Amino acid sequence: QLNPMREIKVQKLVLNISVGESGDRLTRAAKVLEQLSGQSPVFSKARYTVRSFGIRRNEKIACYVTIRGEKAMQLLESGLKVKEYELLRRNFSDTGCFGFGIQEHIDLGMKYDPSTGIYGMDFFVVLERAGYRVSRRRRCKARVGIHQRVTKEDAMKWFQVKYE
Amino acid sequence: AKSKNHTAHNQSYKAHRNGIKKPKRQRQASTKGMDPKFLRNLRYSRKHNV
Amino acid sequence: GRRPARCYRQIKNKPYPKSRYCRGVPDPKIRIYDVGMKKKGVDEFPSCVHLVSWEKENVSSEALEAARIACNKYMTKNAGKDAFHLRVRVHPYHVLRINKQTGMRGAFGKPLGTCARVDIGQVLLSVRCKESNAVHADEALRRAKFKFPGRQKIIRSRKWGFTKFNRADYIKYKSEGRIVPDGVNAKLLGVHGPIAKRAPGQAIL
Amino acid sequence: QKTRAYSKRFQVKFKRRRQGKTDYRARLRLTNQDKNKYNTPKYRFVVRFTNKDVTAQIVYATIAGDIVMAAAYSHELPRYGLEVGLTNYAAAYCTGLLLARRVLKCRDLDQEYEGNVEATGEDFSVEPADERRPFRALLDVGLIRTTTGNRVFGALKGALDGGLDIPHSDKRFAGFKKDEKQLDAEIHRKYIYGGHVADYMKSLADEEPEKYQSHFSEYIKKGIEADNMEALYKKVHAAIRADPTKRYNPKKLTYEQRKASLVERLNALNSSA
Amino acid sequence: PAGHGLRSRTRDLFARPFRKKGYIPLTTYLRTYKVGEHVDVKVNGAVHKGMPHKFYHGRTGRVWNVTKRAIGVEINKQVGNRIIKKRIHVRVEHVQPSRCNEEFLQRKLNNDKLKAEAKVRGEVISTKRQPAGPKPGFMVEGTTIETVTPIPYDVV
RNA sequence: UAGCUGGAGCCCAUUACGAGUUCUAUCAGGUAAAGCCAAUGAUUAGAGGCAUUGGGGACGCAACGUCCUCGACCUAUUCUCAAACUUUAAAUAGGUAGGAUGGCGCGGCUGCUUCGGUGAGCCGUGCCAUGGAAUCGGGUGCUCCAAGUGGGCCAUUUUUG
RNA sequence: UCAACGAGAACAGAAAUCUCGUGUGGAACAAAAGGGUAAAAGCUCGUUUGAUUCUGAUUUCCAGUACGAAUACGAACCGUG
RNA sequence: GGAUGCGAUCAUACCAGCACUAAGGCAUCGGAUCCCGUCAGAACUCCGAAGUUAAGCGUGCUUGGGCGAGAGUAGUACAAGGAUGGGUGACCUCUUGGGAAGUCCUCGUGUUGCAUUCCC
RNA sequence: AUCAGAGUGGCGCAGCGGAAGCGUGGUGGGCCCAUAACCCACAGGUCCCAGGAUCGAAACCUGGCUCUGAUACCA
Ligand SMILES: [Mg+2]
Ligand SMILES: [Mg+2]
Ligand SMILES: [Mg+2]
Ligand SMILES: [Mg+2]
Ligand SMILES: [Mg+2]
Ligand SMILES: [Mg+2]
Ligand SMILES: [Mg+2]
Ligand SMILES: [Mg+2]
Ligand SMILES: [Mg+2]
Ligand SMILES: [Mg+2]
Ligand SMILES: [Mg+2]
Ligand SMILES: [Mg+2]
Ligand SMILES: [Mg+2]
Ligand SMILES: [Mg+2]
Ligand SMILES: [Mg+2]
Ligand SMILES: [Mg+2]
Repeated sequence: QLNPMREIKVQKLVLNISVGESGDRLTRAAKVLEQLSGQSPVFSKARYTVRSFGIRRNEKIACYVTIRGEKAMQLLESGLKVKEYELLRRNFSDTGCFGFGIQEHIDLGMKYDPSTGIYGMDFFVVLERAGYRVSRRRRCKARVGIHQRVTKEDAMKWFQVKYE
Repeated sequence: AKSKNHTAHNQSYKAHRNGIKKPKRQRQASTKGMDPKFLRNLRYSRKHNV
Repeated sequence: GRRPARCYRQIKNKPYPKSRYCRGVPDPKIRIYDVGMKKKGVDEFPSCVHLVSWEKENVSSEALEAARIACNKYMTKNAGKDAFHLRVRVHPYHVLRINKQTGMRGAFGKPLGTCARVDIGQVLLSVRCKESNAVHADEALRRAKFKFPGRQKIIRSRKWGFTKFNRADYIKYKSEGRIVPDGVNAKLLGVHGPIAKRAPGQAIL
Repeated sequence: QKTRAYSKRFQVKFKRRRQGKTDYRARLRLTNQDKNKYNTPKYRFVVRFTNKDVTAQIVYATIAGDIVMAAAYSHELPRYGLEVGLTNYAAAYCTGLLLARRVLKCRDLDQEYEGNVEATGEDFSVEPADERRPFRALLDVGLIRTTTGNRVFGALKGALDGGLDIPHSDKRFAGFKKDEKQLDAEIHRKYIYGGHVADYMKSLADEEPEKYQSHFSEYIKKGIEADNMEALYKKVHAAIRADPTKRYNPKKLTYEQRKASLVERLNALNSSA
Repeated sequence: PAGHGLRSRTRDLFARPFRKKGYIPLTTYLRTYKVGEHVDVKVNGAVHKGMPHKFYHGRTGRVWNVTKRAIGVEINKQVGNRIIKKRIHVRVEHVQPSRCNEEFLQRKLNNDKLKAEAKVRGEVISTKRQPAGPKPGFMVEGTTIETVTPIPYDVV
């Protein structure tokens, strides 16, 4: 249906960086995402203590922060400008979302005002049609109907006719 | 020779020959162990009858 | 080395099957339960005949494999490897024990072998063949019944091979096309399921 | 997409949980009476907020189902004078005041328990003083989070001022200084008199007059400028304490037409292709 | 003690019935117990407070004490050559009202109205159930009669 | 030491109160069976599809492709099973009730309880209650003192090594 | 809300971190095995010490003794909400 | 014929795929000054009505899964009691009674309490 | 027949969950005319086979295998 309630819109960009290390390495991995987001990030501890990766259990090995709103759009357009407004026709996930990964400094911001190196990073955006609170609220939560679950074909049909 | 013995043989026969003694049904069944909050009140109420 | 099988004949103890508790069990003698062409569909072999035990015992794994080989050598030499399907219908799941100075201090024993618990009128072997050649299979079952401890009948089945179908009723369903051949067995079509899942010519009330 | 064994071994939760409207852990602990009182229900002050109403009910439980004895909705306040913004903190205050007055009048002790005639920010305990103890009800928030400043606790203060005896503490009334661990009487006064809305009406009207118009449409066209909340809630308090009182869905098609359609689909498929 | 704990041998005794696991319906909390009423003790697996020992499951007794959250049940235990009136406390989760006496109470009031009515009219009545007795004789109108015979043995 | 037994009795009694029993009513079970075309586990043999690539031949100038292959996998099946598996679930036995120790009315107490004569219980008083299924019968009903015994064996059924 | 599965995202692969979907428990609950638990009895977070005092009562073993353990009230003092 | 709130019974109520809905109500929804909350006004909290029934909620459909009932399985399996009954034995029979369960076939897919409020 | 003990580099053996070594042996240089010897470097292992718990296993528990050492007496 062409109903003016069924529009796609970003729910959130999640900016994660899998460093698998700690110390000043990951503190700078954090402050860089601070510069990008404007909001304080949260450290993602490890599990499974896989040795061949050189990670201990319950050690902070990643740093992510969730950005949503106009700030999310403003940073997502630069993230796509990295990929020159073209993805691989497979980055899109079956449910509602797509992602890709970049290297930091092709974003906006002078590099060593914090003296932090290039950090690669996986943008991951989740698309939604207005009305997912019926799947996210606390009282009377249920599934959202197929007719207003974004899926792949709508993700492409959102990516290519508009916003590029 | 096996020093350990244990049977329920003959046990019902001994039980039932002086009967299965039921204790006498009593008017004014006993109040021992009932809720003392209730028992205090009942004792006061019997105290102040006319 | 093994004991005589008469010592384990009566069913006297509750089943002791291999499990998280019965460990150390040896592997059984029989390791194959279908011999012949186990691949032909229902319609090649309509003739079915059953070697049916008549008394409760523990036909051991060795006994019941000796039966398959004693029926199979005969049946393959005479009717060729082109015209019979053997299936033993019994599985050695019961585990036997043995207790071999010491008296019966700690008399529970380590397992000895494996045997299968049969029933009154429990089919024990079955073979399926074409009616022209059913004599070889029947007499082969007779040549096998001297490999089992108890006494057995050899009964021709009223069913179509290894199917749950009477002969006339199965062939009638084949006529009206209300039956699907799945291979060794068969399926009715019925009044249940969604219309879409059915073949165009295979939808029935 | 779910297997037969899943469907067959599934156990369905209680319907008021498959619909996700009731917390049974809370409900058992609320309605479980001491067994040595033998019938006396624990009446629950159940306050709920929809997106445009404030339901308030004094209800008690019975095997056949809960039985209401007094209902108060915020959408019936237009009867009393409050027409707009009937889902704010003061609106739930007035809903609680209304429900308390209606319960007290129905149980015939309103004259002996009047509470505060005038609303006060300071937390209120009423005296059971003489021969007739106040009606006692238990707050039943529901599924919501019990945070400071909640409209549930606005309704709570409404009922407490209306004269009910409700188990309460002053640790979640609006204006609780979570650092100093005490209320502010003036701040709670402001909140129960709709001041927290009035200051924001001024906040938009100071230098954001477009969002002000697009945000408070009903206030504007009912002509309530920000300084006219105080006496408006005064008079609604007075009014409340003065008068506390065909086929559009398809039928289930029956057996006859069900298999009438079934034979048609069957002939369609088997004849076709 | 002496070889068995309280909840020995209760693999299938204390388990919930199939698909009746989880929430406890509120009627089990609303049913009120008055001293003298007959309650049947059947344990609930989930509520581990106030459980009776595994013997008292599936028995009936008169209440003797009603407290907050707890019922004093009173049932007869046969040990040796005598009966002990064991007086135990169980939570309401584990007991239900007994319907042994529902029909007796109903027949109580039914008998009383009939004896009052008989007192009003000719003052003779017999308020007793007699067990199923001989049936009286009667005629049967001859219908189509189905002849049945023993069947020949089919070895199939 | 409890049990089983004797002796001394005493208490009452055919009104009642009971019963190694049945009937009516109503609870509780997880054994026999049964089940795997239900979960856990064990397990035989094929049919049809399918992989975002489990691996190979051939085309793959090329892949965001396949024809065979052992086969994962999925689907509907299928032969056989379980004391320490179970949805279902017997028979036999188990518990409780079948009135005079009941019910109702009236006015009194409560230091409990309720928003409250609202309950819960009791107390005094007055009324009713054809004996409230069948059958049978005096009772350990109450108490005391105490003997011996505390090595068992056989049988039918269930049953462990 | 778990285990697991499905589709996904630089380095990143069978396995590191993140997102969404399904998820009757296929996880977790110190340990043995059984039972039980899903807006919890599990995971994280706040606050705490009812792991307190006085003596009785009951259940389990039982001779209907003790001990251990548990359960239900009572009279105090408190924790949390 | 509805809806909301609190619910009772907790699958005939669930699960999967779909088509549809008058007023009202629910809901979606706008915003983030305030109380409040988080990495994130997504959640929660507060304030509010511009729009939309797109979703949820509700109704209905499917030779649907599941579930409930019924016939049937079957007087079969089993099992209390009896036999100086049969049998070498395993087992079985008769006598006095009790009597199951899967597969298969047919039907069904909620009932309802209290307070308020909407219809045409 | 029971009960212990030990299975680790090519051989004999050290090892206390973050986790592998000792001598010697082997591989490549160096000294010598050449081989030792000596000097300097290099590479090691299915931690007996199969499971589980455990942040974390070769160690911890258990099942299976092979060797060795004990105890098998009164008649
Ligand atoms: Mg002895
Ligand atoms: Mg809560
Ligand atoms: Mg002891
Ligand atoms: Mg004992
Ligand atoms: Mg002892
Ligand atoms: Mg059970
Ligand atoms: Mg058992
Ligand atoms: Mg003695
Ligand atoms: Mg069985
Ligand atoms: Mg069954
Ligand atoms: Mg199975
Ligand atoms: Mg009975
Ligand atoms: Mg909780
Ligand atoms: Mg004791
Ligand atoms: Mg060299
Ligand atoms: Mg040299």
